[PDB]
Amino acid sequence: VGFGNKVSTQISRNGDLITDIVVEFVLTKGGNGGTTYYPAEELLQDVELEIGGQRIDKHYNDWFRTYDALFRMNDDRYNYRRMTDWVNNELVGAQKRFYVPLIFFFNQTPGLALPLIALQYHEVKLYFTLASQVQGVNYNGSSAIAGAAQPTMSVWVDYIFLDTQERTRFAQLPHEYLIEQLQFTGSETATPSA
Amino acid sequence: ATSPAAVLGNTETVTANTATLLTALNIYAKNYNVLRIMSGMGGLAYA
Amino acid sequence: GLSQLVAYGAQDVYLTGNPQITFFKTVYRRYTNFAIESIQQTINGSVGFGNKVSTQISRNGDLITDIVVEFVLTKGGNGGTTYYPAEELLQDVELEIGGQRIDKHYNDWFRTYDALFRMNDDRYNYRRMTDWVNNELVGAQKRFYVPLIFFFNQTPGLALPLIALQYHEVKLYFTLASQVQGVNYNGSSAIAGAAQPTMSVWVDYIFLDTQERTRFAQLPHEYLIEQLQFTGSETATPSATTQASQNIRLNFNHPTKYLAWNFNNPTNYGQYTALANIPGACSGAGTAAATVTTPDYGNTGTYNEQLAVLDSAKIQLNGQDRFATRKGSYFNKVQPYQSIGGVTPAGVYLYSFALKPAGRQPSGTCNFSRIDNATLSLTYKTCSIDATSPAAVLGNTETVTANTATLLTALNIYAKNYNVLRIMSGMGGLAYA
Amino acid sequence: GGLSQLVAYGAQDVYLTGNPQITFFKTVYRRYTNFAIESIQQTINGSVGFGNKVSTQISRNGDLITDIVVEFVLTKGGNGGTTYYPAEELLQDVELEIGGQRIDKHYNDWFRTYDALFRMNDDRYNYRRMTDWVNNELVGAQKRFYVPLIFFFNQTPGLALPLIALQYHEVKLYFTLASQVQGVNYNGSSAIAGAAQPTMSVWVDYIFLDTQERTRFAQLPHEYLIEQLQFTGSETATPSATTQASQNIRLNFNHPTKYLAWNFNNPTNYGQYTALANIPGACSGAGTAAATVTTPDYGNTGTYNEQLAVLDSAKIQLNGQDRFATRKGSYFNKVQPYQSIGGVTPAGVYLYSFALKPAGRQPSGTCNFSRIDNATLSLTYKTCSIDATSPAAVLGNTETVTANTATLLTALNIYAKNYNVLRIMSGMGGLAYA
Amino acid sequence: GLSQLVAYGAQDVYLTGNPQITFFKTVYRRYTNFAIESIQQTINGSVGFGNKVSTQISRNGDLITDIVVEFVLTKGGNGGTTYYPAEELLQDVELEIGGQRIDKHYNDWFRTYDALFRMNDDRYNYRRMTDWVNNELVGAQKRFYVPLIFFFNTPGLALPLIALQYHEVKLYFTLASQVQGVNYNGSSAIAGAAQPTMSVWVDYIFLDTQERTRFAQLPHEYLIEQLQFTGSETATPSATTQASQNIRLNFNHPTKYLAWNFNNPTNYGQYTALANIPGACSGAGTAAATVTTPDYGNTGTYNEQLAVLDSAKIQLNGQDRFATRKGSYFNKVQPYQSIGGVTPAGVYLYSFALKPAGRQPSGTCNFSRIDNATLSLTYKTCSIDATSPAAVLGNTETVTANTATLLTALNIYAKNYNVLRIMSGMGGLAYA
Amino acid sequence: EIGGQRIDKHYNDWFRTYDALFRMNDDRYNYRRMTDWVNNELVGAQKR
Amino acid sequence: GAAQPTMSVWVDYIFLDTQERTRFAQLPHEYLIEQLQFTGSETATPSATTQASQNIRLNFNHPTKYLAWNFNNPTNYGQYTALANIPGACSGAGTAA
Amino acid sequence: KSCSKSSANNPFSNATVGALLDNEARPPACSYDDNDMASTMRKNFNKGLFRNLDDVYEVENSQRQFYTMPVTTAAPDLTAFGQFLYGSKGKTCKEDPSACTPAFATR
Amino acid sequence: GYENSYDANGARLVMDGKVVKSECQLPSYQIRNSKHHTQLPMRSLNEPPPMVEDLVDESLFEGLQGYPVDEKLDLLTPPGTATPSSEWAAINYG
Repeated sequence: VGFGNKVSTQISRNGDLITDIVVEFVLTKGGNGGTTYYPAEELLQDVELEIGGQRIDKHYNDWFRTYDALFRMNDDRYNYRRMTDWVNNELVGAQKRFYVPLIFFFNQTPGLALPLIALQYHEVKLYFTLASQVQGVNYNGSSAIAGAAQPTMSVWVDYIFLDTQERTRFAQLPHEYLIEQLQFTGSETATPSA
Repeated sequence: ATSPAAVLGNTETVTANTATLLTALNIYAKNYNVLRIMSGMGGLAYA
Repeated sequence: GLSQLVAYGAQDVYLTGNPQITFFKTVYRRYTNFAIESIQQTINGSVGFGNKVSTQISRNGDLITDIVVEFVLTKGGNGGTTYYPAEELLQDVELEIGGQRIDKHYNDWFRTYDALFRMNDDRYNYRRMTDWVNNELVGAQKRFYVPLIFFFNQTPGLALPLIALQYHEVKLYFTLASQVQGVNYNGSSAIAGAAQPTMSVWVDYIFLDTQERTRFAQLPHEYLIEQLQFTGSETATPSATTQASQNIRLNFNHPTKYLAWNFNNPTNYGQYTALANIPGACSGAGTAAATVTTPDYGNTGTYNEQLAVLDSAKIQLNGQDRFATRKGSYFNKVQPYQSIGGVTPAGVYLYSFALKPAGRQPSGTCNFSRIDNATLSLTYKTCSIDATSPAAVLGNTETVTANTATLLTALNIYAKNYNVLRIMSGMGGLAYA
Repeated sequence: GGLSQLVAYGAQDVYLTGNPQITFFKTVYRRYTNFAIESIQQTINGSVGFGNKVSTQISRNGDLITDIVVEFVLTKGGNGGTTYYPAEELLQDVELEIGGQRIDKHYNDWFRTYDALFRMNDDRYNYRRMTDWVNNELVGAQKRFYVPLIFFFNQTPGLALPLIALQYHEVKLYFTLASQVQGVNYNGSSAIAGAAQPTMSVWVDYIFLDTQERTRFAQLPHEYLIEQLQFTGSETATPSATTQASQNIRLNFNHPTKYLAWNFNNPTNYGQYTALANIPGACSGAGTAAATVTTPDYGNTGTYNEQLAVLDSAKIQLNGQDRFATRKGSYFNKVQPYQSIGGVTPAGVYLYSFALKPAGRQPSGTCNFSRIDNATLSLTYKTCSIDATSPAAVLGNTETVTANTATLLTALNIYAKNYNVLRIMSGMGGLAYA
Repeated sequence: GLSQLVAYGAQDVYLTGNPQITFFKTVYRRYTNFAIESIQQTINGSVGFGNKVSTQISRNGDLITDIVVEFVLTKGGNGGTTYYPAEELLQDVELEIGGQRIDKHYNDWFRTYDALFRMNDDRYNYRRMTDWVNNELVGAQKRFYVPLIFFFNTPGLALPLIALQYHEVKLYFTLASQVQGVNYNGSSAIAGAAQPTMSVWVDYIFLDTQERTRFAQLPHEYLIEQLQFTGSETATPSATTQASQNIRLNFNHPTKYLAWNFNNPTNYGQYTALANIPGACSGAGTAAATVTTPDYGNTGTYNEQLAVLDSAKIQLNGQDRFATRKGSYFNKVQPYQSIGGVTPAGVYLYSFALKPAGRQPSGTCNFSRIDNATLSLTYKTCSIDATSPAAVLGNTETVTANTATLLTALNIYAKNYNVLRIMSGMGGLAYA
Repeated sequence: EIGGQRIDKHYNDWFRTYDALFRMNDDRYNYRRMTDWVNNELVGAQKR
Repeated sequence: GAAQPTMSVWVDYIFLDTQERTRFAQLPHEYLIEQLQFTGSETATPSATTQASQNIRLNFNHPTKYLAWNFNNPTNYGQYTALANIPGACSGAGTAA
Repeated sequence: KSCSKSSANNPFSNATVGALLDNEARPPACSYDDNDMASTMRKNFNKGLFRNLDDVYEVENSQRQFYTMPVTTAAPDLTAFGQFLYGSKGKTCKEDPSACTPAFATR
Repeated sequence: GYENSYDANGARLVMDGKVVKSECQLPSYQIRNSKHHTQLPMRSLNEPPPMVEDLVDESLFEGLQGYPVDEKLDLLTPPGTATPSSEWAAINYG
C-alpha cells in the first residue's frame, strides 16, 4: 500500500452474504485547511469488482465524485464529505482516518447482497489503485510535498450471517440478481475559445 | 476570469477564458445486467 | 546397446500415448515436380518521381510468389543523406485480382514491417538491397531490389494460382514517391539535376508438372491469406508542458493477427523518434554543427527509447479493456520479444492477438468484425527535454522526452488480418468484403 | 525457361518427386481451438527494494498461464559503462512453487548463463535492451526493465500451466532481490549515495480458453514433460600463476539432463566470467594509462576473448568412466554451442550437451543422473602467467595460459537442465515419475 | 481476454471450428534412448603444411554426425594479418566409403558455403573457431575447430557406420602449403613459423538394441548431398570493356543450386577488388594504403562496387533458364529469397530450390538430363582508380576498380543430390 | 456487402458512365446540380 | 489550404404494416437483381501514323444486360475525349491561352 | 460408473455446498465426453435465460465463466492423484529380485 | 413468467423485442427441412487432438512449411449451380 500502488483483496467466506464495503485510509495533511478536496476519494483512483475472474464492474475516483455530485444530498452528502476530507479547518500534519464506502450495487442494498456461500468455487476480488498523487496530502498542484506520509489502508466487508433456513436456501438454490454496472470512457473535449 | 464584473455578469452563452483548461470529458453510463449464480460459480448474463 | 547406454549414463527416455518413432528413423517426402523462373514484366505509365505506373502479371507460369521491384536510383548527396531510398520511393503498391482490391502496402508499412518482422542478417541484407550501405558518395548509381510483402510474396504456400484464374488478371499498381531523401530532395529542398529512376518489375513464377497443373486449373481452391488494414491519422501531438492523450477509433474488421503502429515525422521517411544532439540522433549530432531540426538520414532509425513518444497504451474492445494498460516500452520491446524474436526500433509498437503473429499458420485472432466499438488509447510523454543538450536527454526520466518529439505529428496504425481468397472456374476474390 | 527444367526429368528425380506426397504451393493450415491472451498484473507481497524477498500468487483469471515478465524501474547510479544487465543482477533468484512443492528455481547468474548460451543475434540484443541501458544513458537516468521468466511454462503454450485444473493448489513465484546492483546502488564494493530503490511489478499472460476446451481442462487429468534447473555452487580450485590447478567436482544432479552448463566467475562483479586485462573492453579504462585490471568495464563485462578464460580443459566422468574424451575449454565454449545451439557463447561460459538439440523442448537424448552414483566434472585450469596490464602478454601468448587476474575467478557455478514430469489430477499439481 | 473470446464470427469458423490442433497441449513424436560421445580419430600420414593426411573413422558408435577437425596454428604476424586461417589451412577434404568417393570440400568452398549459408551469431561463432577475432598479436597460439559440411554433418541425420560392416569410411585431408598470417605474408614466407598440430574428432551415436539392429541388418537408401566443382579461367575484366564469358558447366544430378565467385588466387577469400577505402586494402583509407594487398582480417566486404559481375544468365540445353539479371541480384536477392542471410560482394548464388539451406529437396534442376549447360557472364568495366575513394565510392552500376582485373580465377560450384545405398555391410552411390 | 459477401460495387467512373448513358434531360441536369457547381461559383464556395 | 470533406450516409427506410411484415419474416425470398462487373485495361494507344487495334478478353460471367465502356485520361476525371483548341474542348480553348 | 447427474438446482454438478442433506459422499460429476451430460448441462444452465438471437454461437451469456472444477466430490481424492504420480510398477528392486535391470532405480 | 414459449434448450429466445412464442417465428424454420452443411454452434466432440512435435522434420525442412496435398479439400459451390439450400448455416439455438 502506498501512493500510486496497486493492491488487492479477496473477500473471505466469513459469512453467507456480503453488502457494504468500506475502505479505510489514513492520511496526513501536506498543507493547511483549504488545500485538499475529498482527498480520500481522490486517493481511491479506482476499484475493480471481479467474480470468478470476470469483471463485473469498475469505479473511478472521478466516478465517485460524479456520483456524489448527482445522487447524494443534504446531510448524506455532508457526512460523506466528513469521511473523505478535512472539514473543520484542520492544519498541516493533521492525521485522519477516512472511510470511503464503495457504491457497487451490493454495497448499497441488502437486496443485492452477493451470495458468497453460493459462489463456493469463485473468488470475489477487489482490485484497488491508489492515486500517485493526492492534492493537499502528498502534492500541491504539480509540486510534491516533502515529508508526506504514505497511506495506511484497510478493507472492511460487512457480512450477513443467515439462520439455518435462509442459509440453506442460498447454499442449495441457483440465483439471479438484477445488478448495476458502470460503463466509462474518457474523451477529449472540443475545447472552446474566446 | 480575473474580473468579477465580467464573470458575475455578462451573458448565458459566454464563460471564463479559464474554461478552456477543462480539456477532459468523462462520460458515464449506469446500466442493468444480470448476475447469474449456479453450481458455486457466477458471472454476467450479458457480455 | 544397453550396456553402452548405461556406461554413458543411461539415456533412456519418456514415451507418450501418441504413435512413436525413434529419433534417427527419418524419411524425405516426395514432392510435386516444379521449376522457378524470374521473368520481367511490362510496366505501363511513365516512370518518374511522383508518377503512378502499373503492370499486369504475364501468364508465363502457373503460380506466382515472390515479386521484386527493381529501381535504379542515384545519390543526390553524400553517404548519410539517404534512408532506405528504394523503399521510400515505392510509396505504395495495390494488389488487384479481377478488379477487386485484395491488398495494399505503403512505404511506411514496408518500414514498419521491417522494423518488427525482419531481423539479424536478413534485415541487414534487406537494407543492402534498399539503401546505400557502403558509404557511397554523390553521383553514385545503384540497382535496388524491393521485394513485395503481399501474402503470396512471403510464402510459396500462398502462391497465387494464375493457372486457376484463367479469367482474372492480377495487377500491381505502384505509386512512386514525389520525393526521395538523398536522391532528388534533401529535406524539403529539391536537388537540381537529380536523375529520374529506372524501374523494372520481376515476378518469380512457378512452373508445375502435369498432376498439379491439372488439379489447380480445375479444382476449386480456398486460400487463407493475410491483408493489411490501414488507418492514417493525426497524432495527439505531445505537449512540451504536459502529457497528451488520444482515443483512436479503430476502423478495423476481420480476424486480426496483430496491430502495429508508429508515430512519425511525415517530412522524414522512417523517422519514428525525436531528434537530439547525441550520436546518430540528428544531423551532425554530437558536435557543434548539430541541428535538432533535421535527422542524420543514414541513421534515422534508432533503438534509443528516450526519443520515443508513447508513454503507455491499451486496446479497448466494445467498452472493455482488452488488457491492462502497459508502457510504450512494453509494446516496443516485450511484445516483439514474446512473439517475434527480433529487435524493434524506438517509436515502433506492436500488440499481438496471436501466439505466432510472424507465422503463416493462424494462432489466435481478434475478430474486429464482431467488435462494434474498438479503440486504441494512447498516452504520450511530456516533450520538455532540450534536445541540444545530451545531458538533458540521456540523464532524464521515463515519462519525459525531447522537445523535438513534438515533430512526430503523424500516426500510422496498421492491422494485419486473415481473409479468405476463393478461386473457382477461373475467377476469384475475397470471401469477406 | 522454367519449362526447360521441368522437361529435364529422369530416374534420379523419382527419388525426389515421383509419386509425390506433398507440395509447397497451397498450404493446409490446421483448425485450432479458440483462445485469447491477456496481460494481467499480479499483486506482489512484501516490500520491494534491494535485498528484499517478495512473492506473488497467480490470480485465477485465465485457464492456462504462460509468459511471466517482471518489471523493474531502476535508476543509474553512474554514467554509461557502469552497469551490466542490472535488471538481471537485481533479480537474484526466482522460485516456482505449486501446492507448496518447489518445481524449479532460477538464479541471476543462471539468467546470465542461459542468455550467454541460448539467446542470439537480435533476440539477444533486444533482450539486453530490456535488462540494461544500451544507448549511453547518463547518471540519474530512469528506465523500465523487463525480465522474462524462463520456466517451462514461460517457453511455450504447449506447456502452459493449467491453472484451471489446480483447484486446491496455488502457483506462486518467489522473487529475491539482490542487496546490491552494480551501477545502480553500488560501484564495485562502494555504495552509491542517493541511489533509488527499485520499483517492481509482475505480469502474467493468461490464456483464456473457449468453453469446450476450458471444460476439458478442468475435468481431465493433465501430463506434461517439463524442464527443471539444478544448480550447485562451489569454489574453483584456485587458479595460479605457477601451475595448472585441477579439480574434481562431484555433481549432485539427478533426473534426465539435456545438458550441463557452467561458468567461472568473479562473484564481485555480476557477469564477469573472464579475467580482466588492459586491452579495449577487457577492464575499466582498458587500453589507456588510467586502465585498471582490478575492475571491469561493466558495460562491456562480457567478451569472446578466450585468452582471459580460466579453463584449459575438461571432461565428465561417470562412476569412474570417462563420458567423452577430455577436450579443451574452447571446445565447450565454441564448438558445443556451435553444434547444439547455433549462437555465440562468451568466454568463460561452457556447455556440454547430452542432447542433439538442448536448445529445443523436444527430448533428444538426456543423461539421467539419477542413475549415476558418482557423476564428476573434471576441470584443468590454465596457468595464470599473463601480465594483464601488458597487451603484448595478453594478446600474443600461448593456449595453456591466462591472465594473472584469472585467479580472481574463484567462483564456480554448475548448472544442469533436466526433465521431469508434471501431473495434474483432482485439483492438485506437482511432480511425478515415469 | 474474455472480451476477445466473445468476438467470434463466421470468419473464424475457417480457423477454429471443428478444431484439429491445440496450441496449449503438446506431445512429442520422437524418442531416443540414444547417447552421444566425442571420440578422437587416429591420423595417418604426417601433419604439416602442404601435407596430406587421412583417417579411418573408428567403428565406436553406430551412427556418426558432426566431424570437427581441430588445428593448432600460431600467428606469424599481428592482428589483421590472417583471414579464416584454419579454413584456409584445410585445403580440402575427401569423403570415401568402400573406396568410392562420395564427396569433396575445398577451403574455398568452405568460404563460399559460409558466405551464402551461415549467418548472424552462427557465422560469427564460426569465425571465432577458424580465425583470430580479438586482435591477437604475433606469437599467439590458438586451437581452431573446423566443422565439416558433408551430408551427414542437422541432428536428424547421421551416417550408419554400423550398416557398413565391410566398408571403411575415410577422410582424406589436404593441408595448405601456405596459410596467410601463419606461415606466409602475401608471397613471403615467415621465418620460424610453427607447423600445425591436427586432431580429428567424430561425434558418435550409440543406439539402443532395436534401433541398432535395424540399422545393422536392413537395407537403406540415404538421400545425400554432394558438391560438384569446376575451376576455370575468368575472362579478364578490363578498363577498356565489358569482358564476357560463356562457361560450359560439366554438371550432373538433381542440383539444388549453383554458386560461384571470382577471386585472386594469391589471397584466400578475396572475392573483390582492392581499394583505398577503409577495410578494402591493407592500410586502406590512409597514406600507407596499398591497393595491391588486402587488409587480410577484413578481406570480405559487402561493397558490391568492388565486385566484378555486371550480369549473368544460365542457359540449359540451349535455352535461357531465366532472364539476365545483374550481379547484385545473385549477390543480394537470391540469398534473400532462398537463404535469409547476407552474402558478401563477389559471391553469387542461383537457386533451383525453394530452400537450399535445408536437407529436404525443394525443387532441383537435373543436369543428368542436360546436354548443354552454360553460365553466361558479363563483367564490369575496370575503369575506377582504386587509390581514389571518390572514384571508388561515387561511381556507377556497370563499373568497378582497376584492381578488379586481379580477380582472375572463377570457381563454380553445384550442390546436388545422389543416393547412397547401404546393404549387407557394403555401400555406395547409385549415380556418379 | 451483405453478411460479409460482396454483392456489388460501383466506381466513380461508373457513376459517370452510367449517367452518360442512362440519365437524361432534366434528370441529368438535376443530378449534375447535386454533384457539381453549376451556377458559376467561385473559389472558396461551399456546397452540400 | 483545401478543406477535407464532411460526409454522411442517408438511408430511406420503408415501414411495413403487420401483415406484410409477417410475410417477410416467414416466407423465403428471392430477388432478381443487378450487379456490375468491372475491370480496367490499357488502351492500345493509337498514334499519328496508325490505327491501333486491340482484342480485350471480356472476363465476365452471368446473364449480361449490356456492356459499356469508355476510354479515358486517368489524370482528368470524366475525360473520355481528346483535348482541342475548339470551344469547351480544352482549358482556354478558342483563345491565345 | 456412478456418474452424477447435473440437476436444475446444480446445473454443473460442481458440488459447492450442494452435497448438504443429499449425497454428502457425492460421486464424481461426469467426464463431459462419455455419458453426454453436456447437452443437459446447458439445458440446466438456462432454466429462464433469454438469448437475443444475435448470439448464435452461445458465448455472449458468459458461458466461458461457467465450468466444472476438477474436484466434484467431498474429498480431493488424493489417492487417485497419488496413484497417478507414483505407486505404479509394483514390486521394486529392493524387495523381490527379478525386477532389477543392472542400472539404478527409476527416475 | 413465460412458461409457454420456445425453450431453446433451457433459454427462451428473443428476436424482435418479443419472446419467441414458437419455432415458426425463428429464421431456421424456413430451412428446417434441408440437410444443412454446418450447424453454427459447432460443439467440439471429445477434446481436440494434441499438437505432435518433432525435432527431425522441423530441422530437416528448415522451415519451408511442406503442406500435404493428399487431403480431402472439401469443395465449394460451383458458380453455375446457384447455392444449394444446404449451404445456409443452421443456427439451431435449441
